[PDB]
This record gives sequence, structure tokens and C-alpha cells, in this order.
Amino acid sequence: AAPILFWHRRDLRLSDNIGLAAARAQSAQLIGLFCLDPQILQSADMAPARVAYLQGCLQELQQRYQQAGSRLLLLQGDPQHLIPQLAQQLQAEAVYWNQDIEPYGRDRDGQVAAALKTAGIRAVQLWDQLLHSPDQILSGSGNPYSVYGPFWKNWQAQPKPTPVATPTELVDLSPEQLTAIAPLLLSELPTLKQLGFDWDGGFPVEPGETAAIARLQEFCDRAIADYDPQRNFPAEAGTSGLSPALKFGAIGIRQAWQAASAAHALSRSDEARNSIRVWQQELAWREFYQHALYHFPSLADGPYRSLWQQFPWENREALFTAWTQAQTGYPIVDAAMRQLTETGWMHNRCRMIVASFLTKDLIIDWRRGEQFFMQHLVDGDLAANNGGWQWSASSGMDPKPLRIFNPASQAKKFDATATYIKRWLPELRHVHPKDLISGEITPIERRGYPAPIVNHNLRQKQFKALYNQLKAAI
Ligand SMILES: Cc1cc2nc3c(=O)[nH]c(=O)nc-3n(C[C@H](O)[C@H](O)[C@H](O)COP(=O)(O)OP(=O)(O)OC[C@H]3O[C@@H](n4cnc5c(N)ncnc54)[C@H](O)[C@@H]3O)c2cc1C
Repeated sequence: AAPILFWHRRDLRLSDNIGLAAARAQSAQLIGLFCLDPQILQSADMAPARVAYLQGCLQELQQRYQQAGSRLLLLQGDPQHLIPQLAQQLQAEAVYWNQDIEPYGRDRDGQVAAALKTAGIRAVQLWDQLLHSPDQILSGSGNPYSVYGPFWKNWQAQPKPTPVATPTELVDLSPEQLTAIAPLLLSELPTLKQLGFDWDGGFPVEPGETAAIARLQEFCDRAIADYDPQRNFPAEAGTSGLSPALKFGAIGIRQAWQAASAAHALSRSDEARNSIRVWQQELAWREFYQHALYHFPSLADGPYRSLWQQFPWENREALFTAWTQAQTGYPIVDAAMRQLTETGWMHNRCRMIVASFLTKDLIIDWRRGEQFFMQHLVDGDLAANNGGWQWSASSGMDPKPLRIFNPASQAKKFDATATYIKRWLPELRHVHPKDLISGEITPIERRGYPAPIVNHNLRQKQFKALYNQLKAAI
């Protein structure tokens, strides 16, 4: 026969899926597939929490396809070899999938497509994870943006796309077809343990399309109205917690935008309106960094701006280790690192703090931090993670004047009552917020909690000194 294969990667859902919808308009014999790629799964940068969330998403996706009328095929191996082989064995009319913005995915995709073209099989690659593709947002000179402001002004004025239809009444494969591909398939979805992973720390939102959609709806129904200023406080549960759903596509970007937009139209309060616009802004920042990675792939290599490619990083392994183990002695920093390692998620204000701390205070090549975050974030995303770490030094996009966060000031400003500190550092619940914020704790009252591993003021001067010496040397 002539079925169409849809290749899932970061769009683990049946609803509001550009590529899937386009494929369904071409054939009802729509068969989904997912390939466990060893280069990604065996990577030292793979987070256990991310594999757990992913596996949970795949489980639901299997059901969705089954309920739709067909199935989700599962494979394990090199994509450019297995996908074309599968398509050929199935004499596929075509293979569809949504475009990636990352170096690895785009290179791989080019290879799969070329392999398919050689086999004489059509490959269709459409944009789905962004409201606007990188090629849609360009300046008057037709160039990409490296500064947020102007990018936002353009992006904001562009007509927003709406959710596409969920495919239905699919036609499943026949025994003869199933026999032709048997050797390429896994008999069942491997469990987290079978893959060699273990995770018991939970998630910001339960895995799956259904849970993602429920969270989006619940958030936009209430919490979003207070997004600003509730977003600034780690102690408050003021954010959506949809990050992993967006990274793995458990939710469609158009559904997200439409939900927020409908909430803004329904709201009759200026403050709420503003809160919702602010949340929408976050989605814009998301596209700013994704577009940036797309347009400037070298960003993924580390410090982008020339000066920073030459920064004299101290790199004291011991300080890094202390940082990864939440033993820095800075309460606000340790409480954040603990939440990360224990739950695979961290409040953005906290990520900004620990990143600033690692880069500015500990003076460690921020790539070590970027890597550590990727090894633990359930939402670990190259574009966003790299953007965040380039940000800790203004070494990439949207650069700002040299600046160093003061842990105490941030803590006092965003966790004034030390509620968040106490929450993740229970062995310090007896200490007074006053001291947890200043980071100056008396030994006895400190119990086993380590003392600050560095003197902020001395580190601050050291960093500025190196910066200036280099700035001058250049
Ligand atoms: C050093 C550091 C590393 C980071 N690592 C990642 C990462 O690997 N993956 C990840 O998706 N985000 C990352 N962020 C951005 C950010 O902290 C999160 O997206 C956020 O914590 C997600 O929580 P939420 O879903 O409740 O966000 P909400 O506030 O509800 O925002 C909604 C959505 O907007 C997007 N978003 C929000 N903040 C930004 C931003 N600053 N940059 C890019 N997208 C944004 C996310 O997709 C998010 O789910 C990083 C930030 C820093 C400073």
C-alpha cells in the first residue's frame, strides 16, 4: 500500500500538530513513529527526569494513535538508517515531521531527507514548535535579530496562527505490512528502568498530552491573572510549570497562545490583562532564543561574543562540585540547586541566581553549568538553556553592561521571608530569615550546613579585575 509515516521527536501529542495535520490531509493511513536515538539517549548530557517525562509522553501517544485508528511505531537505532529502511519496507508515500532548530537535529534531518529522496520517497518538514518560524522574523534588511527589543516589536505585530485539527479515523497497518517491518521494531515501549534510568522526583506537570492541556487550561483560568508580579517569587507557585510540555510538545504552541489570548479577552481587569500579556512575552523570549540558535548555531559552542571567547576562567573544580551538590554556603543558591537535583526543575528567578553565582562568583566557564543543567532539567532545552547561560555573562544574544548579582540582595528581594530557602533547606528552618538572606550564619546555629565557599566581595572584585584587564588587553 501507500501509507504516510509521521516522525515524532519533540511533538509528542496528537492535537494541534502542524506536520501531523498536514499528513492527515494527504492520507488516513497515517502511522506515527518514534525512534530512540542512541546518540541522544546515551549522551552524558541526558537528564533522567527528561527521559522519565518523555517515556510518560510516549505512553499516552501510543494510546492516542490506537484510539485514532492506527498505531505508534517504536524503533531504537540510528535515524538516517532506520527511518529510510522502514519507509522503504512500507513503500511509504512519504515521511512527515516537524523541523528542529538545533544543530544535531537539523544535520540529522538533512541526512534522513536525502536518504529518503534517494529511495524515491517524499520527505515533508514543516514548522510546528514556534508561532513564527526563524525565516519569518527578519529585519528590514532581511537579517536575524541579536537584540530582544526589535525582535519583540516584529514578532508581536505578526498575525498569530491558530490550532490545527486532531487527526481522526486513521487506517492501521495490515499483517503483511507489519511483517515487512518486524525486524525494525521494538515489541513494546521500554520502561525507564529498562533504558537504564531511574527517577522518583516528580514533575512540574504530569507527563502526557492530557495533563499538559489540563494545566494550560487551569493556569489560564486563574493563576495567569497574577502572573505579574507573582512570577518573580520562587516561594509562590506563580508560573505555569509547562516547560517540559513545551520542550516535548505535550502541548501545542498555538493552543498555548490561544488559551492565554482567550483569557486576555475574557478578563475585564487591567492588572490581569497586563499579567497575561507578560506571560505571552515569555513565549516571545522563547522564540527569540530558539530563532537565535537557528540563525547562529555556533552559539551552542559556548561564549559567543569575541571578548568572552577569551575570558580567563579560573575553573576550580572544587567550587563547581560544591555548586552541583548545593554546598556553596549561600542559602538562596543551595535551596535552588537542591530543588533542581531533587525535582528536575527550578524557578527561573533561581536559575538566574545560581547561574550568575556560578559564572560571576565561582568564575567557572559557564559551559560546566549549562551541562549540569542539561543533565538534570526535565525541560532541558539547548536554545533556552544556552540562552540562559550566555545571559549569565552577556556573552551571547541581547548583551547588557557588565553586572554581578549579589546573592543576598536577590534573596532579600525575591524571597524576603526566606520561605523558599527554608522549604528546600529544612535543616535550616530554625535559622532566622534575616541570616538566611544575608548568608551570614553562626557556626553553632549552622549545624552541619557548610560556610560560604567564597567571599562574594572578593570574587566580585576578582571577576571585574579579569574582565577589565582583558577588556584593556584587547
Ligand atoms: C541559566 C538558565 C537556564 C535555563 N534553562 C532552561 C531550559 O533548559 N529549558 C527551558 O525551557 N527553559 C530554561 N530557562 C528559562 C526558564 O527558567 C524556564 O522556561 C522556566 O523556569 C519554566 O517554568 P514555567 O514553565 O513555569 O515558565 P512560565 O513562566 O510559565 O513561562 C511559560 C513558558 O515560556 C518559556 N520561557 C519562560 N522563560 C523563558 C526564558 N527566559 N527563556 C526561554 N523560554 C522561556 C518556557 O517554555 C515556559 O514553559 C533557563 C533560564 C536560565 C536563567
